[PDB]
Amino acid sequence: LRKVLISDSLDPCCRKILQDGGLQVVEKQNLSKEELIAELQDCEGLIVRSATKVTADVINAAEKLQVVGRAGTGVDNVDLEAATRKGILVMNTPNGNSLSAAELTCGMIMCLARQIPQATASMKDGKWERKKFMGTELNGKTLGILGLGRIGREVATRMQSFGMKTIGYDPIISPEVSASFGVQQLPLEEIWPLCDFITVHTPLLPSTTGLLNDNTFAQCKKGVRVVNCARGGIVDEGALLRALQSGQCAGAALDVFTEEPPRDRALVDHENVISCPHLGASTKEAQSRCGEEIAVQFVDMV
Amino acid sequence: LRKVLISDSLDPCCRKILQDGGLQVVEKQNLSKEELIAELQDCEGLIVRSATKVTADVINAAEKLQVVGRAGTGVDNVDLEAATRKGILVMNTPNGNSLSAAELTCGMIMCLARQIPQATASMKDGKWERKKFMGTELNGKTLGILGLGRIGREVATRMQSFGMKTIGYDPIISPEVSASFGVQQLPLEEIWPLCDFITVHTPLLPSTTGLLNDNTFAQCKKGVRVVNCARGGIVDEGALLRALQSGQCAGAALDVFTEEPPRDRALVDHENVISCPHLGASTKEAQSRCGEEIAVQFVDMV
Ligand SMILES: COC(=O)C[C@](O)(CCCC(C)(C)O)C(=O)O[C@@H]1C(OC)=C[C@]23CCCN2CCc2cc4c(cc2[C@H]13)OCO4
Ligand SMILES: COC(=O)C[C@](O)(CCCC(C)(C)O)C(=O)O[C@@H]1C(OC)=C[C@]23CCCN2CCc2cc4c(cc2[C@H]13)OCO4
Repeated sequence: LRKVLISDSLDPCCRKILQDGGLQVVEKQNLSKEELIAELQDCEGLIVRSATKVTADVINAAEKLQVVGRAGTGVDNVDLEAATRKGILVMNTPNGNSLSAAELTCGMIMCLARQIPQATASMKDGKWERKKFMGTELNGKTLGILGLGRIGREVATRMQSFGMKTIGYDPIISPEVSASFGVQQLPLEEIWPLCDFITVHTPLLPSTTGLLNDNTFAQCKKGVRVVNCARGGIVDEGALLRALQSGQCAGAALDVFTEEPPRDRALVDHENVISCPHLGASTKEAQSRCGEEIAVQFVDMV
Repeated sequence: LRKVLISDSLDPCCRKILQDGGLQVVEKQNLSKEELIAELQDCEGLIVRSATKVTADVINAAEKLQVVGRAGTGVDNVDLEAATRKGILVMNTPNGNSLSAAELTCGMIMCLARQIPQATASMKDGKWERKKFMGTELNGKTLGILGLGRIGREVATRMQSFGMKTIGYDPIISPEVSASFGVQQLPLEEIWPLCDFITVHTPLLPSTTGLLNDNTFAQCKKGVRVVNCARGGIVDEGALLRALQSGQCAGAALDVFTEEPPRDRALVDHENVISCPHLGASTKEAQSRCGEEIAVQFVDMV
């Protein structure tokens, strides 16, 4: 039985089910550079959240090893050429967060539709302006969804109920299967001029790094509103800021950013932009089930 | 009757349909309190919504007018007893807002869940507070809709897509027709202990003035989250203000108020409270979509 690290915030259900096979770990990560000489030197695995941006060296500094794995979304903190030193894989939990990012993005569609945070943020500033925050309805406006995996198909089944026409594009996914979850499929060329909203749930990829750039925004007709609760970057943040600045983008909702604590501050400060600190998988719920699924697909191989 | 005024901001959507059914009218709004008796001592009809409410007596000093009309749910601007017994009665717009208030309410449910405005206001203040807004899922949580009808049944079907078990209570509305949009019906007695969220759009009535008070709060779950996008009062603003304090109601979303611009500011400021200045009905989809009906039930009199 080898014993590992809770190298980040994770619901203690995680550790209890992690151990009732024979395998615990220490209750912390409050740290950063020079106290993480402690969790080094031993261990075989690691169980994080991601605030543990494991450096180029601190996966090679625990050379007691074979694999690691984190409860949630991707790994936005591991250089894995600098991760896979010997026999490494990293297990992730791509199914557990599936439902709650869908919840987050539909909430962001509705806010993009109305401007709910802007209106209360200055109501709390003490102002009764029943004239500036006049929104648009969702039913009958046209939504476009790029990529169509778990999350997007859940976003879509949730949002065609509001009366929205759902189109999209996934290269692999048949037009037949998109139709069989009510999202029409297109080549991107026509997906732009047809849309009142655009959300994406695309992974960060070269095909998709900045897959909404100055051209796509030049093809969507005026005032479209982009939501991004996927990976930071899939919307060209400068190009997005430009479309925002003049009329091409009525508003935009952004859960992720190219630089994760974004030190670029032009977008969030913008009037038509609504924000969140990567709350995509942030429910007591979602972290519960990804901690379980990591700590079972971990505690039962080898 | 073939002379009219819209004493309010009006999408000419109304006036155009008004005209060749047989009725000419003038385009002002800006108006004082006691001066549209000049504009309306020589014409007969009137269409208001909010601005410069039709008084109790601007029925007694405008010795012409005989029918009136409001773009919106209910009438929060006409003294209806001082209308009825001089032989004036009111056509209003009960159909236009149902869909855009239903949508707004579902947005406010989502924000209560995942704290989208609360998270954005500190993104805009430049703080990455990724653990204060660890929200809740909708899927599996149990929703309550007090009073059903237009907005209630549309909120119910819209919110069933998220996986919520949605119950409610309307006395008139059939238990058999209760089901026809998937809301079970129970008396409040049992609907309290059952709820993670509760929505309201019930009319203002002594039957319902302060229908959520310190008593109701003593029976539902704890940390329950209520939205009220109906009339100001149906939730006791003082009683709710206290409920927040105890964790008995974790969060709350309010579109309307007992006052108007409330000189009371205790609730609006609460970190776990989200707001908007009566935006329930404010998209010109819906607003002009009311402009159609008011000036057709006018031109379906002549
Ligand atoms: C551009 O090519 C694609 O979009 C196909 C693909 O998006 C990606 C293939 C699956 C993996 C993640 C293994 O690459 C997919 O099938 O789903 C991914 C998938 O596995 C099904 C995981 C992802 C990535 C972020 C969100 N999420 C869950 C499912 C989902 C839903 C989406 C979405 C992406 C995802 C991915 O955009 C449209 O709505
Ligand atoms: C306390 O008992 C009730 O709630 C009954 C009643 O809410 C009002 C009875 C219907 C009338 C207005 C004709 O009395 C109703 O049936 O709906 C009203 C109704 O007719 C269906 C008109 C209303 C009034 C304001 C909003 N709107 C649309 C429908 C609706 C939806 C609701 C709601 C109220 C309304 C009303 O509570 C939460 O979900």
